[PDB]
Amino acid sequence: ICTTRGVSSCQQCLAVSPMCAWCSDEALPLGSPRCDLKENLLKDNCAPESIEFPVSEARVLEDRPLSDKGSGDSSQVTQVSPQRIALRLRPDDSKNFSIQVRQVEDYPVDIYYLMDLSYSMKDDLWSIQNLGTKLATQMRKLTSNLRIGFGAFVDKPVSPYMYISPPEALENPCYDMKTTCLPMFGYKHVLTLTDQVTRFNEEVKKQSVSRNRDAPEGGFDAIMQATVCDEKIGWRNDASHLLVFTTDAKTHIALDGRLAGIVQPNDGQCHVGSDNHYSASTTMDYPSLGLMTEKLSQKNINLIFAVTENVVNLYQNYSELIPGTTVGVLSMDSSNVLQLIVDAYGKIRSKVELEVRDLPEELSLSFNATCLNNEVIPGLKSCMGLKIGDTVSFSIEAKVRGCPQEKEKSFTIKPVGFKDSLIVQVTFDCDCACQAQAEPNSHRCNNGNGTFECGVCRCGPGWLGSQCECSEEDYRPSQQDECSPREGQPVCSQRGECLCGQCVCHSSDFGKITGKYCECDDFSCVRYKGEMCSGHGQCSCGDCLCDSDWTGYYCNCTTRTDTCMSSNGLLCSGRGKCECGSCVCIQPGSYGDTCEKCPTCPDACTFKKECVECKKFDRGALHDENTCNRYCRDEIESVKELKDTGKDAVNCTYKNEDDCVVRFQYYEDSSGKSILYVVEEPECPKG
Amino acid sequence: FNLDVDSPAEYSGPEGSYFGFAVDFFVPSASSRMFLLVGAPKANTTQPGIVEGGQVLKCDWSSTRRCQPIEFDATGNRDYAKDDPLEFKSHQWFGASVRSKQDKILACAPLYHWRTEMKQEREPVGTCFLQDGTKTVEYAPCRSQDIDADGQGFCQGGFSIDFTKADRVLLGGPGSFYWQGQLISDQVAEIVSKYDPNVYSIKYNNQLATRTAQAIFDDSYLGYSVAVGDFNGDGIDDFVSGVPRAARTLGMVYIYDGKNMSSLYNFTGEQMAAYFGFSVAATDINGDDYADVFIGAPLFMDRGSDGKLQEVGQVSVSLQRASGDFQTTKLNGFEVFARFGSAIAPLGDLDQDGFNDIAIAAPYGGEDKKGIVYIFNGRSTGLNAVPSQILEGQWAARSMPPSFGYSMKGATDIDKNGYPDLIVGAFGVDRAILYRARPVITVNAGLEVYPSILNQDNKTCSLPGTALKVSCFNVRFCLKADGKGVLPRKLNFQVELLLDKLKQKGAIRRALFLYSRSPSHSKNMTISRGGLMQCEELIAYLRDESEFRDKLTPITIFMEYRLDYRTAADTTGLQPILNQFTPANISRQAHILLDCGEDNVCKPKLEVSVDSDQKKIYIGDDNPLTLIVKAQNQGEGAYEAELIVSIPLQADFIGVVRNNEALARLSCAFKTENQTRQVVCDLGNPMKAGTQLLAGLRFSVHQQSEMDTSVKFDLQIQSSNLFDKVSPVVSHKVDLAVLAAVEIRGVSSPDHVFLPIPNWEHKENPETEEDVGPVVQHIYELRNNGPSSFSKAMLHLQWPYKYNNNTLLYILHYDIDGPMNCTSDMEINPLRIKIHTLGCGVAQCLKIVCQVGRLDRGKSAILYVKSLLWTETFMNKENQNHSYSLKSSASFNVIEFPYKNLPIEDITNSTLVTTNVTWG
Ligand SMILES: *[C@@H]1O[C@H](CO)[C@@H](O[C@@H]2O[C@H](CO)[C@@H](O[C@@H]3O[C@H](CO[C@@H]4O[C@H](CO)[C@@H](O[C@H]5O[C@H](CO)[C@@H](O)[C@H](O)[C@@H]5O)[C@H](O)[C@@H]4O)[C@@H](O)[C@H](O[C@H]4O[C@H](CO)[C@@H](O)[C@H](O)[C@@H]4O)[C@@H]3O)[C@H](O)[C@H]2NC(C)=O)[C@H](O)[C@H]1NC(C)=O
Ligand SMILES: *[C@@H]1O[C@H](CO)[C@@H](O[C@@H]2O[C@H](CO)[C@@H](O[C@@H]3O[C@H](CO)[C@@H](O)[C@H](O)[C@@H]3O)[C@H](O)[C@H]2NC(C)=O)[C@H](O)[C@H]1NC(C)=O
Ligand SMILES: O=C(CCCCc1ccc2cccnc2n1)NCC[C@H](NC(=O)c1nc2ccccc2s1)C(=O)O
Ligand SMILES: *[C@@H]1O[C@H](CO)[C@@H](O[C@@H]2O[C@H](CO)[C@@H](O)[C@H](O)[C@H]2NC(C)=O)[C@H](O)[C@H]1NC(C)=O
Ligand SMILES: *[C@@H]1O[C@H](CO)[C@@H](O[C@@H]2O[C@H](CO)[C@@H](O)[C@H](O)[C@H]2NC(C)=O)[C@H](O)[C@H]1NC(C)=O
Ligand SMILES: *[C@@H]1O[C@H](CO)[C@@H](O[C@@H]2O[C@H](CO)[C@@H](O)[C@H](O)[C@H]2NC(C)=O)[C@H](O)[C@H]1NC(C)=O
Ligand SMILES: *[C@@H]1O[C@H](CO)[C@@H](O[C@@H]2O[C@H](CO)[C@@H](O)[C@H](O)[C@H]2NC(C)=O)[C@H](O)[C@H]1NC(C)=O
Ligand SMILES: *[C@@H]1O[C@H](CO)[C@@H](O)[C@H](O)[C@H]1NC(C)=O
Ligand SMILES: *[C@@H]1O[C@H](CO)[C@@H](O)[C@H](O)[C@H]1NC(C)=O
Ligand SMILES: *[C@@H]1O[C@H](CO)[C@@H](O)[C@H](O)[C@H]1NC(C)=O
Ligand SMILES: *[C@@H]1O[C@H](CO)[C@@H](O)[C@H](O)[C@H]1NC(C)=O
Ligand SMILES: *[C@@H]1O[C@H](CO)[C@@H](O)[C@H](O)[C@H]1NC(C)=O
Ligand SMILES: *[C@@H]1O[C@H](CO)[C@@H](O)[C@H](O)[C@H]1NC(C)=O
Ligand SMILES: *[C@@H]1O[C@H](CO)[C@@H](O)[C@H](O)[C@H]1NC(C)=O
Ligand SMILES: *[C@@H]1O[C@H](CO)[C@@H](O)[C@H](O)[C@H]1NC(C)=O
Ligand SMILES: [Mn+2]
Ligand SMILES: [Mn+2]
Ligand SMILES: [Mn+2]
Ligand SMILES: [Mn+2]
Ligand SMILES: [Mn+2]
Ligand SMILES: [Mn+2]
Ligand SMILES: [Mn+2]
Ligand SMILES: [Mn+2]
Repeated sequence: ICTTRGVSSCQQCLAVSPMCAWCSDEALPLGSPRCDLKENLLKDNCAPESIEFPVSEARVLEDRPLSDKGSGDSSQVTQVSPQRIALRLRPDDSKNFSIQVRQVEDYPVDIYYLMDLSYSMKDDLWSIQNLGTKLATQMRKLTSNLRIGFGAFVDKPVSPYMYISPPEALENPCYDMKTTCLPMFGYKHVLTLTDQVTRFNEEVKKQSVSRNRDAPEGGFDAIMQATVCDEKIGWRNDASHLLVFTTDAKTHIALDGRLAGIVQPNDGQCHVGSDNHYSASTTMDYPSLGLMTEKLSQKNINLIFAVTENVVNLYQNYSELIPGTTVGVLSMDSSNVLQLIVDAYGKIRSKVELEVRDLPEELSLSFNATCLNNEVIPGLKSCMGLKIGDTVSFSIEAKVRGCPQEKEKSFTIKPVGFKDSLIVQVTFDCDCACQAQAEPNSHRCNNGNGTFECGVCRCGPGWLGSQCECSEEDYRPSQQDECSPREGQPVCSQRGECLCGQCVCHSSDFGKITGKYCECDDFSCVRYKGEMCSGHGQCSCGDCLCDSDWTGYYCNCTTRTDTCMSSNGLLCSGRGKCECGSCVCIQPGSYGDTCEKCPTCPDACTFKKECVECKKFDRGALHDENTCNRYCRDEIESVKELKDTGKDAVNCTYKNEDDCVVRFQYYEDSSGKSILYVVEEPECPKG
Repeated sequence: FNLDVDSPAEYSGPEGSYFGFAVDFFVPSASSRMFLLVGAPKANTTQPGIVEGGQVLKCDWSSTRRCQPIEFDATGNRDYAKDDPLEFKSHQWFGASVRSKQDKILACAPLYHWRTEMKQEREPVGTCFLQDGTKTVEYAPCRSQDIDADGQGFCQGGFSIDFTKADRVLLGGPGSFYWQGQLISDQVAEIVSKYDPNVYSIKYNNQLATRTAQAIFDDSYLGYSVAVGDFNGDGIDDFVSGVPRAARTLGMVYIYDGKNMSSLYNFTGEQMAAYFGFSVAATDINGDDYADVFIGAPLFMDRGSDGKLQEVGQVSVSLQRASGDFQTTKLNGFEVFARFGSAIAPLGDLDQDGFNDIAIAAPYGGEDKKGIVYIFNGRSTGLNAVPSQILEGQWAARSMPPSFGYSMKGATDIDKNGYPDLIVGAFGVDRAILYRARPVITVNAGLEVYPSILNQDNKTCSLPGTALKVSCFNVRFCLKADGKGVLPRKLNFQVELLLDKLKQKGAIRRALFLYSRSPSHSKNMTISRGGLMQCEELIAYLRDESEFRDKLTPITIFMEYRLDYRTAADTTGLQPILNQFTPANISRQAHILLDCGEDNVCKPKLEVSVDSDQKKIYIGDDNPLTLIVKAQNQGEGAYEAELIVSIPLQADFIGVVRNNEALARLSCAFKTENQTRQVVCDLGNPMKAGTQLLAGLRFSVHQQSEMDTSVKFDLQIQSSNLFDKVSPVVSHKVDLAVLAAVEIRGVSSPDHVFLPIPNWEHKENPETEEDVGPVVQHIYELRNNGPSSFSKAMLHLQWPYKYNNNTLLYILHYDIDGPMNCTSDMEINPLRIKIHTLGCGVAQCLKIVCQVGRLDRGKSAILYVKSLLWTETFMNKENQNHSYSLKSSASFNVIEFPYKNLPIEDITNSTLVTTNVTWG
């Protein structure tokens, strides 16, 4: 190909394949110097710097090195590299590039404490009177530049949420219960982010709880305003952002405001004025999960759900819909936030997932992720279970379907929550540079509209080729050949009825026919469930051009891996491959949508001793592969006597390569982590 | 598809009054006129001291576009004492819901507040007003003596309302009993006859009402929306209501019996906070006279191409079968943040095709986030998931979203055009639009060629210009049209004829009309509605025998016809519209006589052959099924030859074979039009003599009925020739087969027990599960991986109970998982304890035999055997220091399959599980 079936004119000779090429002549060898491949066009003639064979590039325009510490005047912490690549693609071509992301050791951290202040939070507001400076000492071990702030919320200050009567209850909603609580508020911002941790403890204990009627409280109103008011709250664009949501009750979701007569949809805009109160609280509905997801991602905000046990399962299933948000069990008196914040920051800094913004739909992106030492995981744009200081790499591929004249759009690739990003400037070249020649349409090829293209002349009604017009019978066939590229059978694709030395493809209906021999067409592709290219790809001459995120001959194989993801995080539970968004279990006896079910598999004892041997004896498999403390995230502590405490525990025994009997225990905690108690002094043969 | 969008009816109200928040038709029995009921809460009224009480305006279709408020209340706040109001009525949102039976209008104010008559309070109880002619009663079922938030004080009754087929109202209050929700149903007669202006809390007889429930149901918002329909055989409309916050904000939809208010069915959402139940509707969308349920989740998030979550909203379509549980599909929105399922409005039968149609509205989608409304036509097979027409709001966004589509009402023919119409309210711009349906015309046309085979040497027509005989033929184009509803009598069509459409834009045309001397012609036709397929004739002549040189290429006669806007009803430009799926063009083909023999007719001899490359089709999975065909024409040329591959119900044709040069590519197509499924393939036009074609057609069989033995394939060639136009119908079948890869796996947990056991002592009569020994677990799984399923199997476990009169592995208990019963030939756990190689051979054996039921592909069956290592027998005297391998085995035998009348012939295998006890 490129030698037939594609030589019509440039600006279309390139759209056949990234292999073809065009030419001027300075002469005109008739011969067969068609739209042929280079090194075949570079076999005959026409190479005085006239090839018109553009190659696709991935030139980087800026790649600063990855920093080691996120502190100080060696500015531009640069957690991502490179930072800007120029991408230049020809039609139906693709180029690949890489990107590295690092969890820098000492990255500034600001924590905004967003607290529910309904009456059940009275005990909580007390036990956090000094948990600001207590938090300073703890976070200081992970970041030298720490900021904190405070914000509070109750609910929409309107009926049926607010205590509206008697009139003496607007100043004391705790009126009918013989006590005092200050009037309720929508969302209150008290302290903007500051590095003075005592300034935090001062603002607390200046606060007091309020009272509400209905159980659900409007905190999504506060979560939204704390995210998009980055000016008012003072998020450092160079800092890891933590928003701590502390509540002990259900939440109001979007469209709940209809009962209060609030039907204006939430806009993701800031409405906290100089009075530090959410002014639009009574006039605007609650935000939807989709809007919160959009704005949390745009502002690089990590949402931490610090909720009580009675409602922890609820916010868990909420976090599954707001990816990147972690939930934490909170004690009834908020005596647990300090440890809960640290445990949350560790979870956040443990993952890295790439997101794509402003991607032109004309091209698609593939991802092969390298999270471990050197083992690459195809089809993944995220790495799990990392510790600060690690660095992971992703290889990316961008391929265009045809190519428009969009005027070189650009898009962004970056991880969630990070300020640093890779900006990719796309640029399409879909035509030779010779079609600007200023020889408009003229002499040598039938003054009757003629033309002069890059070296041919696509005449008007009858384009003889270098001459013109066997338009109606003028012929008495004088070039009746070359119209069947075997010349022993009907002379056309059997559609077109060759005349003029240019088979005029007839039967222009039910699609469109093209090709020099009319070999090509639409609607000649394959079907999967009855739809052409499964309704997921263009049909280009019997071949499907799959849309973005579709592969395979039938364009029925997804590139998605989310339906391959399990409740543990690993796709197919490490027991099978993920082909076309579905698992293909490899371990014998395993099955299920994520290969999670395997009742005939070995017990946990066989899987956890692999960790006891490499973490406590520095040997055995899982240490030769240097995967020991990436898979063995369990907490191990050599102890004695296995003191029979816990019912969700299993005691395991085995004989190591030293002929000694090792004994340990495995214990999990209700959505908490797991611990292995290894008995010191195993039983060895006597002297 | 037939809704007019050129000149719809424009209605507007005072700005800031949410004019259009609720809409409905008004069809009184005492008049021939019909009106629009447009609710406008926040509208100011002449009510003394009431700020933004709200209105419900009556707008007429009289073309004056004038709206007049309906006098419902006209009063201020009644007093509980001097300077102590009983009601408040300001910002009450009167008009947030408006519905009307034939002559009665019901409007509610869901934010009406009440003093409670006991303590000074302001509780949003809500009130309604039922008007019939001149009398106006007040219906406030939630304004009872059950006052506070644990009662009905925040019920906001009238949040949603509806009428049943027999003068019964369905009222929803989402605030009753700490926002659990409540449905209240009252007879319209009771509402009017028992009304007393001197009684604020009225008891009604025959009042149906849901009651309070456990606190775990709080904050569910039952009664957020309401619809009526029959879902048992009683013939009485039942109660449908959305509960968008029920079940941890998954959203639920309750259906209550319209007779005793007992629960009938439940629907549950799939995604939290998606507000499953914000909108509900009930209509028979399938023409089966069974009401079908529609549920709206405007904030539902689906997965895009990338795989991320995007908020587009989805609508749950639940068809009702006469047996009970529903057949439910889904339907997702098309834009993000558009809130697709915000309003679901039944449209009656918009196109009068015999099936009812429905409309779903995205009030924040489209251009500039103006509001979109999608029309969906009903079919026999249910609801056509592909929208048929998009209605786009035309009004800008002054202060808040125009919200075009937030409220809709249809199924009422406001004109007499015989087609129901539709009202859409914006309320963001305080407007309401009435779209009128245009009548549908179904037109069928025929095309004939006298004759279809032209003979150049048969010049019989004399050319008009010069007296020369030319080979000619006739072209007849007929036209018959008709339609239901108000229509014109004589319709104007504009038809266009094209001779030899294939050769176009550069070619020799080869055929011109006789007098026109042109390859094209036009005729202004006019026909009447009832039948009368009027026709017109024109003579076309073939070009001279030596002027085009192209034979063997059919001369395609092409007709296309359009409609002229001349004939519109007296409704000021409500012009009709052709049927959606009908072709506005038709083509016949004439062939020049060539190589048809001395008989001057082409008689072909067509022959179909199919060999059996594929042999077996395994039941249970889709299989590659390729048939290689051999179509040949050992006769004179065949005009318009086609291979007719009539397939069975399980065929699902896919593609043609390219990778072979032995078999040539073919242009095929799948089409099911008349009572049949089949695949058509072009074999040549014309298919000339000889022409031995090889081609492959791939398929994938989805087997049927589990009792068939073969699949049918009938082939034959067809052609437009007069004689011998077809080939004999050759048939080829492949046999269904049974393949079931059944396997059995086992595992021990643990597989090792190191002696001695720590902290172990000898109790000569123990019952602890701790005095016996460690727990040794044996798991056996029987799994049927194969495509075909089996119906009955046996499983035989061989357990090494004892060895020389003392226990080895004392079985405590065994559990089952799956379709399997088991029985032990010895009493398991006879002591009533509570929570080298030793096989069932050289040792004493305890058998557990199991009977297995039906196991399909993904399903399996598992036996858990929880035993105890009898430590006493080891370690004591005879087995002091010796390693023993306790061995148990399990075999299975598949005896029956659900595929009788088909070969099975066996399935059997076995495996063993070992538990090694050793001394460290
Ligand atoms: C469609 O989906 C709906 C969504 O849930 C389904 O609705 C629910 O059905 C439940 C079962 O029908 C029903 O629960 C029944 O309530 C009765 C009566 O309740 C009580 O009376 C007392 C106050 O008047 C209290 O009883 C005790 O129980 C509560 C908690 O259980 C305690 O906390 C209290 O202090 C009190 O001591 C309750 O407040 C309640 O009002 C119960 O008798 C039923 O129990 C049944 O089983 C128990 C044993 O578990 C038996 O002893 C007893 O004889 C009953 O047979 C149920 O709990 C829910 O109220 C109802 N929810 C709503 C909103 O309607 C619906 O069923 C479903 N329909 C279909 C067709 O699928
Ligand atoms: C996309 O569509 C194609 C064609 O419809 C699908 O191909 C069919 O896939 C099956 C296997 O998945 C191929 O083979 C047969 O299945 C058995 C199952 O055990 C397998 O063992 C054999 O190797 C056997 O070939 C089949 O040839 C292939 N083509 C057909 C049936 O025409 C493809 O799976 C679809 N892909 C997705 C992701 O949906
Ligand atoms: O959860 C809720 C509402 C659910 C109640 C549970 C229920 C009760 C009865 C029912 C009857 C029928 C069935 N369903 C019922 N369900 N409301 C919390 C508001 C909170 N306040 C407080 O709980 C308190 N405030 C004060 C003030 C002074 C002294 C003590 C206290 S205790 C704040 O402010 O957010
Ligand atoms: C991810 O890994 C795959 C490995 O298959 C890369 O794909 C190539 O495609 C063929 C098709 O089978 C493979 O056999 C070769 O290993 C690759 N072709 C080559 C190297 O010419 C894919 O490119 C990788 N993606 C990224 C973004 O690196
Ligand atoms: C109905 O009339 C009231 C009269 O008060 C209007 O309310 C005033 O609107 C101005 C600004 O538009 C506010 O500053 C006042 O506070 C409003 N008055 C009250 C009592 O709140 C109201 O806008 C009118 N409604 C409509 C739909 O026209
Ligand atoms: C010769 O050609 C003429 C062209 O019209 C043929 O005439 C007509 O045949 C059709 C049906 O075949 C009739 O409906 C017309 O009425 C005929 N027109 C006449 C008789 O003037 C005629 O049949 C052809 N005869 C041959 C080829 O032998
Ligand atoms: C397992 O034992 C049950 C108990 O007899 C068998 O019975 C099924 O259910 C009822 C009794 O619970 C019987 O009257 C039915 O005839 C049985 N139905 C089915 C589908 O089995 C059951 O058959 C046994 N299962 C097997 C696989 O033998
Ligand atoms: C493409 O392959 C890898 C991506 O997997 C990339 O790093 C490399 O630079 C590319 N190589 C070529 C020859 O394009
Ligand atoms: C949360 O979701 C899980 C599944 O994701 C489900 O099993 C559980 O019941 C849910 N619980 C709540 C409280 O929503
Ligand atoms: C672990 O071993 C000790 C010592 O025998 C025992 O008391 C305890 O019950 C064991 N734990 C479990 C979970 O069986
Ligand atoms: C309710 O009505 C249905 C039919 O109308 C009947 O089957 C059922 O027994 C009745 N029971 C109650 C408690 O109303
Ligand atoms: C004729 O009808 C077909 C649909 O049947 C349509 O695709 C085509 O555009 C129409 N006009 C033609 C073929 O000239
Ligand atoms: C038990 O001993 C046998 C002896 O052949 C051995 O094959 C088997 O693997 C052992 N069981 C284990 C290691 O679980
Ligand atoms: C086991 O008991 C049986 C009981 O009949 C006896 O015949 C046999 O001799 C005993 N075997 C041993 C080894 O004690
Ligand atoms: C038992 O299973 C094995 C492994 O699948 C197989 O090789 C063998 O042929 C089977 N035996 C019988 C009798 O089916
Ligand atoms: Mn609260
Ligand atoms: Mn609340
Ligand atoms: Mn508390
Ligand atoms: Mn009923
Ligand atoms: Mn139905
Ligand atoms: Mn219809
Ligand atoms: Mn109408
Ligand atoms: Mn003949």
